[PDB]
Amino acid sequence: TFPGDTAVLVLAAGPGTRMRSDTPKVLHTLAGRSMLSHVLHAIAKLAPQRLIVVLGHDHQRIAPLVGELADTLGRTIDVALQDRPLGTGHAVLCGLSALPDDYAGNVVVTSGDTPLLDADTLADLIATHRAVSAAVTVLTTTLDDPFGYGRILRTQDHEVMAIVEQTDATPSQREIREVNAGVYAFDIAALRSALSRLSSNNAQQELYLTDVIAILRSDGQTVHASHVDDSALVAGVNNRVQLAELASELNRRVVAAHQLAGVTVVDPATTWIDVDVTIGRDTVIHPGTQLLGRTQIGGRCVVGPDTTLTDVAVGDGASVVRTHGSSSSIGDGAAVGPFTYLRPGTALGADGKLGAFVEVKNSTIGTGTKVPHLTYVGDADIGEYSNIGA
Amino acid sequence: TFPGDTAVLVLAAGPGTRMRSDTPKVLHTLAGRSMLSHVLHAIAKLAPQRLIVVLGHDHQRIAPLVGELADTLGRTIDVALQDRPLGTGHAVLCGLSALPDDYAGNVVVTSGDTPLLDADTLADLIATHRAVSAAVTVLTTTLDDPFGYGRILRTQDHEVMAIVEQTDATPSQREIREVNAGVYAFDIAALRSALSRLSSNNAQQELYLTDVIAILRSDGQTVHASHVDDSALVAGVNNRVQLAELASELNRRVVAAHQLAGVTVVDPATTWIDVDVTIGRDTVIHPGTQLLGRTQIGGRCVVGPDTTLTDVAVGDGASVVRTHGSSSSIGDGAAVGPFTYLRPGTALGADGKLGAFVEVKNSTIGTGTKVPHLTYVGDADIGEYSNIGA
Amino acid sequence: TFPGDTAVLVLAAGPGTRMRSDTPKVLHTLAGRSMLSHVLHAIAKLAPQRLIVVLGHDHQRIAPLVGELADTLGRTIDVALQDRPLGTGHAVLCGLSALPDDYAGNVVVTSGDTPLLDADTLADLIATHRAVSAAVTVLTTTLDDPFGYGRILRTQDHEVMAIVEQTDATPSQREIREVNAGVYAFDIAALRSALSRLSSNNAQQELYLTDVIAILRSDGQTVHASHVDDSALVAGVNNRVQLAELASELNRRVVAAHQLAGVTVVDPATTWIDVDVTIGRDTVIHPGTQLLGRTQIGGRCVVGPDTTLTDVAVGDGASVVRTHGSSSSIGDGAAVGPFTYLRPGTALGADGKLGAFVEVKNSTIGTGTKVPHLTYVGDADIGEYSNIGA
Repeated sequence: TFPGDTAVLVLAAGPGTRMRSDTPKVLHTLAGRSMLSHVLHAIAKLAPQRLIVVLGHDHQRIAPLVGELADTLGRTIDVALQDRPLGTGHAVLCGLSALPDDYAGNVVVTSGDTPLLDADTLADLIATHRAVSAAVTVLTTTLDDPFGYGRILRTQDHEVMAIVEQTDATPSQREIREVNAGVYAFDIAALRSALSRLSSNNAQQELYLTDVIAILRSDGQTVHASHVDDSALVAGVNNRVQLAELASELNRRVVAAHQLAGVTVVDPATTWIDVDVTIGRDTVIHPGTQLLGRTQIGGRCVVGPDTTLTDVAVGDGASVVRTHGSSSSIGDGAAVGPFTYLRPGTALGADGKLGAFVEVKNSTIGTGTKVPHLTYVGDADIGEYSNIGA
Repeated sequence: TFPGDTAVLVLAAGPGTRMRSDTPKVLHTLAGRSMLSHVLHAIAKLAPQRLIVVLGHDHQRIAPLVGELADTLGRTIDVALQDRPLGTGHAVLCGLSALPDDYAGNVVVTSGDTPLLDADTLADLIATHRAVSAAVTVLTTTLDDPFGYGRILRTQDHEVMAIVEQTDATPSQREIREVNAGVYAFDIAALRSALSRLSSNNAQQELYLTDVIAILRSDGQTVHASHVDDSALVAGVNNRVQLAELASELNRRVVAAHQLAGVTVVDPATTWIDVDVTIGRDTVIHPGTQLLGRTQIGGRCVVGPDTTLTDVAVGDGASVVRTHGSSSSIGDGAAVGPFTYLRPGTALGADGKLGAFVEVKNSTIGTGTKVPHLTYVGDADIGEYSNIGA
Repeated sequence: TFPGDTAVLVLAAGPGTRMRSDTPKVLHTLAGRSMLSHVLHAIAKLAPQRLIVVLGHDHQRIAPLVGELADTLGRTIDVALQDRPLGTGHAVLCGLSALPDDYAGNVVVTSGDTPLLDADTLADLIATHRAVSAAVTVLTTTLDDPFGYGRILRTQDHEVMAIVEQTDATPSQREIREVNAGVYAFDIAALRSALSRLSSNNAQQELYLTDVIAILRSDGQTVHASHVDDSALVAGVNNRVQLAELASELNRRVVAAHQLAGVTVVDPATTWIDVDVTIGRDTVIHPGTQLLGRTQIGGRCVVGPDTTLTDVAVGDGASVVRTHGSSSSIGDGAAVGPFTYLRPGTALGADGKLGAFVEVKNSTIGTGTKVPHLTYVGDADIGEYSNIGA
């Protein structure tokens, strides 16, 4: 993890206007966590000296969660407010205003809307930045559609000249496919200086953090650009199309990891698995299944098809078919479905059965108890090896 | 829209033998409309002077719908019958036989089996055709598998020489990937003349409309070929594999448009949305959902997973989960599912609840009324704020 | 089919350690058959003189099924045990130990974990091998990720020099994308000789069957390498990611074949169809449907959405919607669903109805009998044209 005293600025003060939502962009969720939660989790895991989230637009709606996140990650996370919305450059300034004017450690700048950014990418960025002893290193990548992204300008020797933002890009610059990831590692002194030379002149009368690269190029300073070949790692979310695209990509990776760890997943494209979910060896997951929240599946289970489980605990060798359930537990070797509905507080004992058109709410159903079909069981406590219906 | 007096021939008189169906090809449906309906809709929206659908094989089965379509589009749509099946050239002839022998406006020829063809493509074709003052302009494109399509023959100066049909293509011509879209814009005089010189000689002893290009090339006439880079726009349906491929592509576009307009769609690949469907801001759609016919969803709803709604009206902030419903309405803030079945004539009031294993037919269920579970409600009128079961 | 006296060795004696399962790799299932069953089926259909499956790791768990398979394919299938696990070369040796020391016919070597290998690929391999009068012909192909595969080494004249296994490959050899399929056709004498010269020296101290190619190259012998452009045909399964990838690919092909034969499949990506399944003309299959085992669907049916049928027989013009069923039959023009559960032994007569939240077990329900909703019917015999509930 991080060298230290590394200080990380997380930039989350812009309007995600293109989301077309009344909920703030970085709060939109993905695989069981908001984009912001994703970022904060990867960052925390490296343990910077400082960690400073910059708020702005809708800050009163986001702050709580940062605090939630701090206590969850057992770490202190500072919040810096952006006075007015004068751009990303200004935004980084507020961020720094959270550090001692004598702070020396390098500074990593990142955004709140790149949910797939992982540890290795961040560790690589630091190591590269230290290796080439750069002033700024900037993570780039190449996309089939650079739309919306800052473009990377390189002379024939691949030396980086600057970054032009989509708004300020010329029709020929727009053709450039190498994009600015928006993940930086700055030497702090270099950084502060470069910020003091920003011009609101062009082209959204804001202070572009991206302008810092040309400035540092200019003033005889060392400027490195590290290209991330796996783009998903560093892609950003601006609209709900991108959100879904990234969701699917991350799901792909979650499922795949479960498969290599011994879980048969019949149709990955339609099996949705949240990041906290655990699944046991030789379990089989059939199509149209979502496993959400803190759902746990033991080994040798059969789950699905068409099963939705949120925060459900499932024992070994259980059968969970066409079941809609949440906040419940299902015992070893138990059989559930098809067409079964588990409401919060259902606890079904080992080898128990809940058959078709059965609904359970707030009930404990003992070991080996069967509820064959067409029956509701609410707020009940049913002993072991009974039968029930209707 | 169209310049006028533009006359459009829609060619729908061939057997879609490769569909392997007893239903006529152009009648097969896609995203809530038949291929023919799709075409007629895009064409109508430009408002040609004349609009002439050519029937032939199975014409008694298709005509009604053209008439349905005419009255639906508030427009007069003529039908021309093909006497015998002597090819596309002949077919265009019958089409013209619906125009005054003194008709002057340009003539656009199109087919009934290119369901994704949109306004811009057609407007571009006319503008190009007028710009270059062509005799014929023909829409082309490039496919990974040109199979079945007419091939575009170009000399080294990209001048178009002719179009060779798949049947008459040589093994080396078959390698050509640029295909004939089958969308033409003809200067009428040029057209009539070129048709009078068609030879049934080769290679299905028919009169190929495609042969017109070589003829006009030949007789010192101006021949343009406009390439449509977005192939889906101009792809044709010959078999059910192609139908499904295009269905999926159009769905992709429908969902995407909803996403950019503010709707969260968790898994686009498994969310099917018909073209007339409306969806409100910040609504969330979970996987395995179809929204069909004239289904309307308000804002801030939660729909799915595994939900199928056809011609259902849903208010704001409603919850519609694992529900199979048609021709019904669901009030603001109402909760439905999981495992709920709505038969035609269900009208559920605002804040009403229909829980698991509940079926409603032809019933009005008042505001705030709950039907918790395992209950059938038929032909009933239930007042406000009641409870029901079983 | 095969020339004869062709003898085929099927190699299934290695640990599929990367499956991370307690079930032997070649036993993992795909589209209604285990990988091994797939291979044996394609091989049998060519009717070699001899057919010899080599077992080893977990052989007591696999043998039964080979015997099951032999009697199923009405053919004698020999099993050869590998004494110790000394590699693929050794493995082929045991295989040969099942043949007469005077056996003359050519020998095809294949593995148990290439479930998509089809007749044409195998027939081509023999014809090529005989044509070029090769000593060994080896099926190759090119993958985007050669990981795990033997690499093909070719000099500038595309002459094949050898095959280097992933373990023994150098970082530059690892870049080679052309892989060894692991499907061989050997002239027997040449083969036996080449095996007697194998060195356990490198790099997993085993006897690599792949080393045979370099040996035969070396000793002035004719060595051919036939490249299979359709990789899926010849891809192998080492982990559950690959299993799912191949499953999906084979499903793609099964569905597509049904589509071209006249079946509308709305969403192929979510329609799963086992290889024995039959479906009738103009039937429509809606999303989230699996058709498993020996399920038969007549013509003009409507199946799905969200329907799972295993070994179910369905008549013409039936409706089967959101139904979970197995080992049952459903009559012509019958209507089933939504939310219907058919347990083994359900036989529903023509024009019968089983509505929502209905479960049937071990029952015969006569012609035109309705069970509207919310009803269980077990072990019953219900006459024609009755009504039932509840």
